[PDB]
Amino acid sequence: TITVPTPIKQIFSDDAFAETIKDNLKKKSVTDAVTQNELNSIDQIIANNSDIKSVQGIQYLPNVTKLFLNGNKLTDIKPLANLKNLGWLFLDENKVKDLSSLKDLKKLKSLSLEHNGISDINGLVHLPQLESLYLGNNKITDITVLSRLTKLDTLSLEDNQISDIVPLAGLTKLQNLYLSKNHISDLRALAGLKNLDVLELFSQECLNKPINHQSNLVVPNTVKNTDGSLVTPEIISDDGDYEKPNVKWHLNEVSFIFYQPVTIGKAKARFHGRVTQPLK
Repeated sequence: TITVPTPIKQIFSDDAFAETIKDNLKKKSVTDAVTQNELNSIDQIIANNSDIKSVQGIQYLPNVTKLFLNGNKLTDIKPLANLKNLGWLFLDENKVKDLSSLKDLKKLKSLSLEHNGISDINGLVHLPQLESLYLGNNKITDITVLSRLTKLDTLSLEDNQISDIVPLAGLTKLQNLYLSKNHISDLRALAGLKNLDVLELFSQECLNKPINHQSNLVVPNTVKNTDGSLVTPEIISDDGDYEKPNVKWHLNEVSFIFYQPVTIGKAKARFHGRVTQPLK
């Protein structure tokens, strides 16, 4: 308990973050004393691009509802665990993977974790109230848990490693869905998302299981539009030909590009990507 006015420097162990608090409080120096009343009156911390390595001390700001921590060096958010009034949290371009620290933040409506090198998102199961979630540019593979998040109207999973989008099937409140740059080759389970305004599906990279190099190679086309029909290949490598439903080559790896427009609800998307077939 700050029972006497205490220098900002002594409360917040990280110099970068102490500097941020000095400026948000409009103070002159990080050596300047602050009362708890002052800390209690901060609703908002704007702390982008400030090289913060630790928000240790943020516990003493119990009433903060918005936190902008984009573009810092955080690798741990345990101090946020008790900021129960938190509504918006943005943690882009840090290296944060302990999402369980967020488990009891029940008022949290918007959350951004883009560019954090995240692979396990199972922690998000504890945040069913989320209205807005950004996970672009991570290493995400399994999005099973997102089936719970039926209050989301905005979801961004772009630039990840997702191939199965079936867990999105019931998220019918979604209006904006970003899935470009993944391993998605089957759109069928997105057909019920009829409240979509915006959908992006471009630049998918798909990689088949390896098979034996032959003179007469025949790989079956597995790319499906929302209605379940095959997307016709547009460019085939190594002078290959389409013989519906198979791509066929007369020949140590081959590929094709696909493209097809896609409507769901009121959203028009460009389903586009590459299927690569490694050989041995």
